[PDB]
Amino acid sequence: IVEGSDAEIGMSPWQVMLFRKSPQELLCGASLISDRWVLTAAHCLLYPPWDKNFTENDLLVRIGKHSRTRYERNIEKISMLEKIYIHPRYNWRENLDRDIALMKLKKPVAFSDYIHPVCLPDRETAASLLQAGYKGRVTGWGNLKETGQPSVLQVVNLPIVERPVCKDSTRIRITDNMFCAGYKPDEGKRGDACEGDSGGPFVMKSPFNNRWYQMGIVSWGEGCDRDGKYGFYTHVFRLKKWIQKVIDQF
Amino acid sequence: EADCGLRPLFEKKSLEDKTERELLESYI
Amino acid sequence: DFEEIPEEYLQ
Ligand SMILES: N=C(N)NCCC[C@H](NS(=O)(=O)Cc1ccccc1)C(=O)N1CCC[C@H]1C(=O)NCc1cc(Cl)ccc1CN
Ligand code: NA
Ligand code: NA
Repeated sequence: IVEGSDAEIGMSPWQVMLFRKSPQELLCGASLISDRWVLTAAHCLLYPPWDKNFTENDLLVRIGKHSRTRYERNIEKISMLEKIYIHPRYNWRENLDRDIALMKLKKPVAFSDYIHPVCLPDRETAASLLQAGYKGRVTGWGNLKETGQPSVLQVVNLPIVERPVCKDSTRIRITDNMFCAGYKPDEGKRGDACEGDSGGPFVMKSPFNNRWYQMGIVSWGEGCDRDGKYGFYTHVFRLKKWIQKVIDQF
Repeated sequence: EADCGLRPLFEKKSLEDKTERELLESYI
Repeated sequence: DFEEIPEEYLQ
């Protein structure tokens, strides 16, 4: 996260770290959506341009974390993966269209003060809150700058941007399965996701019912925090029918 | 989950975090 | 740069 701040304890109890077993290293962010299901970006698991194609046994998820590098004894919980599910129409060849994946845990995780699931949006909450200017919150342990790394989870609040502005910021084709967020050059304020924040959540707090909803997944950006560029996020609600199908089937 | 999105150390305690108000103020 | 995690999770 560029131009963010240290999270408060328990501020993002749905935060998940995707962790490689060997070598032991951070792979991505992710989020807890139930006691057995974790949501992430497809490119965290499958990205052939970079020779990335993980299997379940390659990976662990670490839940309840605050420190990036410490083993947070008696606080974090480490879970093994039963199965990865990648969206069947995930477009890794072009623009990361439908950049979404689910991971089922081998055993349910116990909730605690530090471990708690985020909500997924219904159609009405998405329609109400997915509006230009409305701010969400992005969290992760990724790099602090494009060109270093945080001691603890970082948090930044960023406004959703008008779709024509998102489109006009890039030569990449933007789809309805994406939205973009970030400040404009003339807005003064800054902030973005960066490398290592992939797969973590973009959340919004509903003013109607007080609950946090995951509207986006950290997907891609041209650099990090560049003037005139924006961060692009998977549109969770647009892909919720797939999410529901996977959970209902498996 | 019936309890989703309600943080044990914040909403469940009626405690606010230091920047959630910035989000609320943007929901015009 | 990461602290070692318990061996039980790697078995
Ligand atoms: N070589 C590296 N390790 N990073 C440099 C390339 C970064 C690339 N962005 S891009 O300008 O190449 C446009 C692009 C796009 C998606 C797919 C292919 C290309 C990009 O972004 N990608 C490629 C696949 C993973 C993905 C990513 O790094 N996502 C994290 C990320 C998310 C956000 Cl919201 C903001 C910034 C960043 C960091 N750039
Ligand atoms: Na364009
Ligand atoms: Na920018």
